[PDB]
Amino acid sequence: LRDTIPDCALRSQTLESLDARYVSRDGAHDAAVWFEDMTPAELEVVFPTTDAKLNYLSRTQRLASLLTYATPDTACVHGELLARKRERFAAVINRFLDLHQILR
Amino acid sequence: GDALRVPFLDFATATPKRHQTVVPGVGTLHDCCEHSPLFSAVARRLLFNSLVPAQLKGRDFGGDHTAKLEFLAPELVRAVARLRFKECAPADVVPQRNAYYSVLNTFQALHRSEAFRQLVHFVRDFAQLLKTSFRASSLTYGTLELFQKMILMHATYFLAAVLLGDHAEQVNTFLRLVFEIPLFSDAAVRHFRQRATVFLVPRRHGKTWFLVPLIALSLASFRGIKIGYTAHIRTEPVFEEIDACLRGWFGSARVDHVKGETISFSFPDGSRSTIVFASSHQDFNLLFVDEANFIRPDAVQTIMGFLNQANCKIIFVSSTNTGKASTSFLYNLRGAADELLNVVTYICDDHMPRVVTHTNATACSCPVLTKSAGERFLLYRPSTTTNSGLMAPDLYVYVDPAFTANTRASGTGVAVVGRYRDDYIIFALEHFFLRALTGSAPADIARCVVHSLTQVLALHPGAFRGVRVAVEGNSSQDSAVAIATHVHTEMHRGPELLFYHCEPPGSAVLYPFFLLNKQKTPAFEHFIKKFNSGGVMASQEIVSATVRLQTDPVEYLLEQLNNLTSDDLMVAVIMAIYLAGPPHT
Amino acid sequence: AAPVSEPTVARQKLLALLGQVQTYVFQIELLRRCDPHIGRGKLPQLKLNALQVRALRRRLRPGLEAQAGAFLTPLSVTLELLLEYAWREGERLLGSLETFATAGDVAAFFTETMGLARPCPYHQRVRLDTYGGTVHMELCFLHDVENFLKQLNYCHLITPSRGATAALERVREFMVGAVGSGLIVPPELSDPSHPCAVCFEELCVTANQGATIASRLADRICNHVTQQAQVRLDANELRRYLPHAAGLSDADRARALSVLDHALAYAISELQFWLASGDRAGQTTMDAFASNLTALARRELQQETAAVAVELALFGRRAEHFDRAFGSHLAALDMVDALIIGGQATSPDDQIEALIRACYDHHPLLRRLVSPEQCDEEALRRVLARWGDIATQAAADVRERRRLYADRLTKRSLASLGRCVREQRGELEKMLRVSVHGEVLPATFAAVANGFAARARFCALTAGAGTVIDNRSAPGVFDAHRFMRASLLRHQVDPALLPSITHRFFELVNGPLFDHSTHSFAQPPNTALYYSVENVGLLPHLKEELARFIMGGADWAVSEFQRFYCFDGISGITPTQRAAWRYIRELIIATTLFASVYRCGELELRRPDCSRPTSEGRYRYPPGVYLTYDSDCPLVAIVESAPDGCIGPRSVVVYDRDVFSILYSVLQHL
Ligand SMILES: Nc1ncnc2c1ncn2[C@@H]1O[C@H](COP(=O)(O)OP(=O)(O)O)[C@@H](O)[C@H]1O
Ligand code: BEF
Ligand SMILES: [Mg+2]
Ligand SMILES: [Zn+2]
Ligand SMILES: [Zn+2]
Repeated sequence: LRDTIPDCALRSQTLESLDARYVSRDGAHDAAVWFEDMTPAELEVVFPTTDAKLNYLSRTQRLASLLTYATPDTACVHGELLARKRERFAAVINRFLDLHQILR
Repeated sequence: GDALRVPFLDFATATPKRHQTVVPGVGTLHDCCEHSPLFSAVARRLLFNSLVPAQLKGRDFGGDHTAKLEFLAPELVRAVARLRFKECAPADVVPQRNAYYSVLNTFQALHRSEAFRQLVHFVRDFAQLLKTSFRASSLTYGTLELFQKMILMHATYFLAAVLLGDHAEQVNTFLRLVFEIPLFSDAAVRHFRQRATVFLVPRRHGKTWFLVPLIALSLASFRGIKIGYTAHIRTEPVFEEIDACLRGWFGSARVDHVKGETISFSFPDGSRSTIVFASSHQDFNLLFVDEANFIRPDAVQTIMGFLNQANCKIIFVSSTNTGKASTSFLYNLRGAADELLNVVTYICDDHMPRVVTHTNATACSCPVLTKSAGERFLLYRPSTTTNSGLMAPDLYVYVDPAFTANTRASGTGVAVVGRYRDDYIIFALEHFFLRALTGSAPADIARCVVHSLTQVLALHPGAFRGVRVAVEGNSSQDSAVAIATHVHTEMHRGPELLFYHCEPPGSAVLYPFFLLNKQKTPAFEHFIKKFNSGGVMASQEIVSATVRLQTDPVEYLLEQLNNLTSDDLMVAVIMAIYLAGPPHT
Repeated sequence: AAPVSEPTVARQKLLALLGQVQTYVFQIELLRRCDPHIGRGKLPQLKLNALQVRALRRRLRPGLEAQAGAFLTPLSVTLELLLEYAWREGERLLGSLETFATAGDVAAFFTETMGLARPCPYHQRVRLDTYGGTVHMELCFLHDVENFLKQLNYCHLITPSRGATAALERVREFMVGAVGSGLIVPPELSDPSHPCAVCFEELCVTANQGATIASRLADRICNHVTQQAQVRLDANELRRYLPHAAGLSDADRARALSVLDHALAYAISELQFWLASGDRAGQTTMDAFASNLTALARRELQQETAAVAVELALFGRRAEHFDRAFGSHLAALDMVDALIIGGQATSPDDQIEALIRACYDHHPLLRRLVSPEQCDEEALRRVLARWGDIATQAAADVRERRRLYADRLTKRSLASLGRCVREQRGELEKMLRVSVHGEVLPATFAAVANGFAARARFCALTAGAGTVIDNRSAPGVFDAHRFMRASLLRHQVDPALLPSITHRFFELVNGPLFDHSTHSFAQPPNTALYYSVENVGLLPHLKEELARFIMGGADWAVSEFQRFYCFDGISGITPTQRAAWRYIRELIIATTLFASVYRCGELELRRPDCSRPTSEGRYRYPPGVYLTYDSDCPLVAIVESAPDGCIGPRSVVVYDRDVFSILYSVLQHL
């Protein structure tokens, strides 16, 4: 039941070499389904909560999904959807403010 | 109950305790696994799939499991049984085991609640009695119609929240499963929890065939809960039928009743739930109002008073006929209400949308612009006189003339529109009717449009650099030209005035009229799309001289628009907007 | 009561493994935005996890392969998607971090990982390949995958098995890229205005005050294929968590808290361009929204400065994540483009509250808004109880029409006002809040693949096990087929049976997705088919030809001699379905007449889409004549299978293309 992290510990050895030498071998038993912890410490001091980490992960996703749609594909129907959604949300928030301005 | 009795599954992990959470059935997982409904809604259903009894999995569900939720191939189970985790942290094994077994003990304690045993004895007994189509079996199928399932959901989701309050989330999920409607937004399931809901079933569709089994099984399963009931003409058939079925599929020694009055079902204890009948005129919790279109006063007072209670759900299941479909007592309620009454109709709003709900009809018994867009349109109007910076500097005016008098289709339509942000806004409307036998119909029409424009100009001074005017010439080219000429001259008393011009076929002349033909379908198509998405609105200070002595101009326009499938104003509005090839000076 | 069935422990192990894989794919979606100088530090952990996923989807690869071919389940589908996407992203992130340290460029690494230069990998083709023509669409969004799956369930009675499996593989290959993240659902593929299959099922069921259901599917945000997850984030977040950080020396932690305490000591300008009606001078709602947004900007900038300072104190390096390495492209966006995306120190709920604390202030209408239940209650109570002159006249009429408009907005239309305000608030919340994912796509994918793989598995499983007496190869089967046809074309339909044909017809024209007739709260096949037919928008001139397709010596002998389930002549999607309906009605009426003339045995006219597997690999196909929807071997009659039920050594079956040949071979064998 020896774990994979205390099995191989050395220099780069590009991933396929490790796959060939350690786990693709048929003589192995394939125990040790223990994953590892990949999130760093410099990313926990500033986002110290799964909620805050998820919010930041969503903010950067919403930004990337704007930078890619801003060689001449020029239609990229996802881009037209993302422009229609923004131009709809703008009008909707403006009318939501204006209506309650009028209700007084 | 099988998935509740599972051992620890040691299952070591690397995430710090400051993040990990305890999902039931499984060990301790990172907090992200509680935010993703992809895994949460699976680890939550494979567990509640054990509380659901074996008589509520379906007709064909598998041997001894809900095979469409818990099925592992005979090769994947043998390849999974050889998977082994880190299995431990000796200083950290005991707390995780304690937490997991504590959550599972909470679940098991939920399994043993008497009030939950009653809800099970209700839903299981109902799905079992329904197998025989509610015959007199002591205890080809009896499929429920749609509303005959909505009534059951309305009763069960209420009595669940009333009898079992300390288990809101768990019983909510259990009922979502048992009705075979999982992945339902909690807004709908919450709507099921409401009281005082109204039904409207057509006769001979089945309302008493389903009520008396509902009444009988809401009596015999639950304990100590009364059940109201009221009708105008003295309920005797339903009462005798309830007596019959209860004495049939339960011990007749248990039922005790006096004719036309309280029926009571016995129990080992002194629970003795009752069906006291209020037809002949405390805590009821059902108050099944069986007829709600024929009530006499001094009998509505008990119903208005029971609304003051917090445990009664007055169900207004009342029949309709379609000869009196617009009941003087309920069909008006659909005006000012929100998720209160649900009609059971097969010929919907229009004269013949029946082909839509045709397949929905019982087998035994054998609008271009959306309303929301119209309500939003009239409901919200932007103030143009104070948001002039949002407007484009061009006005577009379309005149759709009719050159007759003393006719209902003799109205001239005029619209003055512009761009507002990237949307379109109406500044003025006219529905103008020639005085009979005037000598100057074009000038009368011109004076009407000029007066409208002027008012719009005065309300927004300095806003507009251009006004572009189209006079439809389909009716008469000469008469359209005459209108343009009078508009031209009168406006000569700043913004530049430009007319749309048309070079008629075979001609080299550019006339100041507009010919409506090939551009109609694109114009209408674009309008419908824009209007429906909230992109066309009316100015809060919209101008109209001709619609100022009987109805609101926007309300009037909307009545014409709702004929899309006298149209002068609709055409002018749609075409003015379409206009907003180059028109010129 | 001690031993629990081994499948239950295997399912618990699979749930734990799915949770671990989800955690790993969350760490991955984190390291795709972290500084490469830190990705190089976490390189060994990422390599170890990639090795783990590789060695993991080889112990489950034959298992999941056998599973896909036998009754897929939401757990298995979700696990396959997560394992495949985790493998993909692990290999890609490792490659992109090892490409770094050769270029040493951060902006390049971010344009690579976050996919800023990729050529839109969210396009796919299907090529449904039905009979009578092969219709091909293009999956782009998520609701498009949902629509295609519903379309396949609808036209399930024409498409063959292998074509359906090919289309379903090319759909799962797109779901791996879209539903693979399972946590953030990038906005390039989401259109909440499109209601999914469950919005219709929960709009048929909830209240409908008139308002034909086709008129309600236009306002719904559908809230199911992309949920909201309601993330909440405190104000002084890191200061709460810095004293108890992991692996920090007490001296460093103390001086870091000191630097934090010391350092603690949007596009608002573009609001005036918005259409703001009402009074211009004074306390208005647009100025209140501007002040709320300015306060939120102050909070976020303060948090960012504090974070930079504390990182300079603890590690000494101002880390460059995807919001600090692309701050040039950021901080230049408009008001709306900063509202949609933004607030790494706030939450979308904080933006919602900053808007609503500005709208709802100091006011009838708010009472209806806060509690609509009491509003409908009072409604029910009330129901039960019951040039110069031009300018001056313009000012006067605009005055008397603003007054009337405000009078309407305060007195009447309150139903419409409440509904519109609620819908606007919903359209706001669905746009701002963090969409995570939904549980509709794997559910429907499993529900459709189950039916198709079940048809294929029955076609392959009844191959042998006994006599396979075939009637598609015709020695003289004409002689015994025309006789039975003439013997059944003689009697009347006996309309006292139509309430059974009209049900056993919709029980076959239906699809495997919408059960709604085996729920144990079963609804008739009428509604069970109305769901699967109205969801996939059908022409109303076809919806009546479903209901009225049995009300009527022909019309139950429309098949030729050998070509019963054969659409060689016709082409299209509507006429192919019409011929399918003709053939199915013919089979049903033939079975009913055969029962009403001959008393040999029962047929019960079953379908292979039923017979879900038991605890392990057992199917027990009961006796009867099946439909099988296969143009190569449509009718399969199991005259007698076994004492247990499964197709065993004594399970003689009869293949045939010819319905009456089956009805004669059943009689001969029974
Ligand atoms: N889906 C159904 N399930 C069971 N019975 C049904 C169904 N549809 C119609 N029926 C039949 O309709 C009748 C019910 O009529 P009933 O509810 O008494 O009419 P009313 O609404 O006028 O009181 C019964 O004969 C019942 O068998
Ligand atoms: F359909 Be009835 F109440 F005669
Ligand atoms: Mg009757
Ligand atoms: Zn694209
Ligand atoms: Zn939806």
